[PDB]
Amino acid sequence: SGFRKMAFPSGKVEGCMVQVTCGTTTLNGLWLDDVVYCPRHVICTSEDMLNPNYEDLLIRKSNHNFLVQAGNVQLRVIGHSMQNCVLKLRVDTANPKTPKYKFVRIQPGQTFSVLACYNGSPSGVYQCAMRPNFTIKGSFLNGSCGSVGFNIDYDCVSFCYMHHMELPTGVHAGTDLEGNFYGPFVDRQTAQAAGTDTTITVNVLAWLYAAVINGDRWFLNRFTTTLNDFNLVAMKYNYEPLTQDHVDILGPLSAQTGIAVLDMCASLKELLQNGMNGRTILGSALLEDEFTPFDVVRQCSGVTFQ
Amino acid sequence: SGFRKMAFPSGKVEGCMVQVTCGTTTLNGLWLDDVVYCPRHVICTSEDMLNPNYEDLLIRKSNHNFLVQAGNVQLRVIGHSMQNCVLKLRVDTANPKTPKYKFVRIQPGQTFSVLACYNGSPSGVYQCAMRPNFTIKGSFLNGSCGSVGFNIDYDCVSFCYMHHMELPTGVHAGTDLEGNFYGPFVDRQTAQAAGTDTTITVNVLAWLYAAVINGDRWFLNRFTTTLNDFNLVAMKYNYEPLTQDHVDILGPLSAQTGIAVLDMCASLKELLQNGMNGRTILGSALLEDEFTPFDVVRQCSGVTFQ
Ligand SMILES: *C(=N)[C@H](C[C@@H]1CCNC1=O)NC(=O)[C@@H]1[C@@H]2[C@H](CN1C(=O)[C@@H](NC(=O)C(F)(F)F)C(C)(C)C)C2(C)C
Ligand SMILES: *C(=N)[C@H](C[C@@H]1CCNC1=O)NC(=O)[C@@H]1[C@@H]2[C@H](CN1C(=O)[C@@H](NC(=O)C(F)(F)F)C(C)(C)C)C2(C)C
Repeated sequence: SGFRKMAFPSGKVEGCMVQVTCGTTTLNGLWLDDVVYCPRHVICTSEDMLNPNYEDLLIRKSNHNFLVQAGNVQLRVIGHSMQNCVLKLRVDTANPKTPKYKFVRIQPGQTFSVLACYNGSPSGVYQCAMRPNFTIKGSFLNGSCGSVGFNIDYDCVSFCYMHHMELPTGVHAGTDLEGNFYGPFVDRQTAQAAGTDTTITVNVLAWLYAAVINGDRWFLNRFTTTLNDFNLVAMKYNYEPLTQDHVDILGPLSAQTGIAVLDMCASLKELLQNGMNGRTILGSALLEDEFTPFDVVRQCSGVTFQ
Repeated sequence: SGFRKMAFPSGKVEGCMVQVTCGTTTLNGLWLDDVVYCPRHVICTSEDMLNPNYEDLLIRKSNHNFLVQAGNVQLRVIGHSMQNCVLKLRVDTANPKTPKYKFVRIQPGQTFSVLACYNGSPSGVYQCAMRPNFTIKGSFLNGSCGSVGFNIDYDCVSFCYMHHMELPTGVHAGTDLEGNFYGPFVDRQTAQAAGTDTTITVNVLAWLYAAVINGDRWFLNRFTTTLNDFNLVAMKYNYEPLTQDHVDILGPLSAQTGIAVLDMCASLKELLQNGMNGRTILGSALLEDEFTPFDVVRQCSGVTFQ
C-alpha cells in the first residue's frame, strides 16, 4: 500500500546526457545515436537573449565551435542543423548506451519524469504534468536547459520535453524534441506570461481512485450525477470538462474498485462545493491533479520496465 | 526557481538490481561485486511467515536452491550466509556495473531515494524520510521486498535501506544493508504497529528557507525567540526538539537568506499556533518535513552527481 509521486527510473536517460558548450554558454544536451540535441540558445551570449536572430547567429558558427563533452571524453562534431528551437549536432561517435526511444508530443494533463541536469550531469529526477496552460511546475536553475522530460514504456524511452526557460511565478516552458514549443512561448528574454491555469479533472478522479484503493474512502458519498451536471459545477471551480474519452480511460480504475465514474464524479462535486473540512486524502490537504489514470494503475499494480 | 520532491538519479542502483527466487518465493536482490543481498524471508513459504525459524529454514537450503537472475542471465550461487535479517549470496560473477558504494545506517529525519523494484526490475523512484518512529511513508506491493533506499554523494552510492514489510496505516519498515531493522520491528507476519510519529522540526525549517529562497515569504513575522521557548511550543504540537546541532546544520541556509535560525523559529511558532489561514507555502497547504537542510541546498544550488 501507499501512494507517492513516483518518477520513472532515470538510468536510460542518464546514459544520454552530455554537456554542450558554445563560446561561454553551457547547457545540457541529449546524445542519441550520433546526434546531440540541445536548446538553440547555446549559440547566444547573454546580450543575444533579448532579441536573438538564431538563423544569423548559427551562420557565423562552424562545427568546431561546438564543444560536446560526454563524461571526460570530447565528441567531435561533424555537422549541425537547426530544427525550430533545438540544435542537432551530428557527432562522429554513436552513443553506445542509446536506448530504444521515440520523440512524442504529449497532450496537456499528461505526466512525465524530468531529469534535471547541469553541465551534462544529473542532479535529480521528479514527476511533472503538462499543465493546461502548456507550462510545467518544475525545478530549474541557471544552466538547466537541455534537461529532458520522458516516459518509459517497457524498454522504450518516449522523450517529450526539453527545458528552455522559466516564466513568472516560477513555472517553466519548453519544447518537444523537434523544437516546437509547448504553448505560445518563444525562446527570447522578453515579457512573457502563461495563461490562467485550470485543474486537470481526469487526473483528480484517478487520484481519488488511488485513495479508494488505499482505503481512504471518507469522501465517497451516496449519490450519482450526469456528465453534464458535473461539468457545469467543474466549470465554476476552474476544472477542465470531463469528456467521454476521459470516462473511458478511467474504466480500469472504475472496474477495479467497483465505483462508476459518474459516482466518483458526484463525490468530487461535493468536495468542490463543501471543501475537505480539515481532512486529507492520501495525506494531501488539497486535491491532486498530476497523476494520470495510467500513473495510478502503474503504481498500484507495480508495472516494471526493462 | 521552483521546488519539488526531488529523488536521486537511480541509474547506478538500477545496474545492481537482480531477482532472487527460492522455492516459490520471489523478491528483489542487490548485486554488488560478487555478493547478492536480499531479505532473508525469501526462504519462507507463505505459512512460514507467521512464525519463521530462519536459522532452521536456511539449514535445509543449499547454494543451488537459490535462483538469481540478472536480466536474462542466471548467476551461479557458490555460497550463502545470513547476517541478521538479510541473506548474502556469493555468486561466481562480479557485477561489472558495481558503483562505488558504502553501507550506512541513517538517523531518523534523514532522507533517501527508494527504487521500487519487482522481479528485479525498477518500477519507479521516490524520495522518503526515516520517520522518528523508524518507519517510512513509501509505496510497496507484494514482491517489493529487496528494493533499496540510497543516497548519492558525488560518485558514491550510500545504501541505507532494504524493504522488508508493511505496517498498519500503510507505512513501511526495513533494515540497513547489514540486516539490522530500523526500529523495534521483526520480519514476522504477526501483530506489529509503529509508535506515534512526530514532525521533523529541522526539516520543516529547512523547507521554510526553500520557500524564502523561492520568494514565498508571507509567513515571515517580525519576531525572534529563544531555543527554549520555541521547543516548549514545539513539544505541544508533536514537533521534535530543535537541538543546537540542528541550528548549526541550518547555518548555510540562514546565511544565504539573511534570516537567523531563531527568527525563522519565531515564524514557525506562529504558524503552529495560528495555522496557515487557507494559504499555501510552496504550493503545499501543510508544513513539509521530508526535506533535509542538505536537500534544500542541493536542489536550490543544483548539485550534480558523477
Ligand atoms: C537554461 N539554462 C535557462 C534555465 C532558466 C534559468 C532560470 N530558470 C530556468 O528555468 N533558460 C534561460 O535562461 C532562458 C533563455 C533566455 C532567458 N531565459 C529565461 O528563462 C528568462 N525567462 C523569460 O525571459 C520569460 F519570462 F520570458 F520566460 C529568465 C528571466 C532568465 C527566467 C532565453 C534564450 C529565452
Ligand atoms: C515483500 N515482498 C513484502 C512487501 C509487503 C507486501 C505488502 N506491502 C509491503 O510492503 N513484505 C511482506 O510481505 C512482509 C513479510 C511477511 C509478511 N509481510 C508484511 O508486510 C505484513 N505485515 C506485518 O505482518 C506487520 F503488520 F507485522 F508489519 C503484511 C500483513 C503482508 C502487510 C514477513 C516475512 C514479515
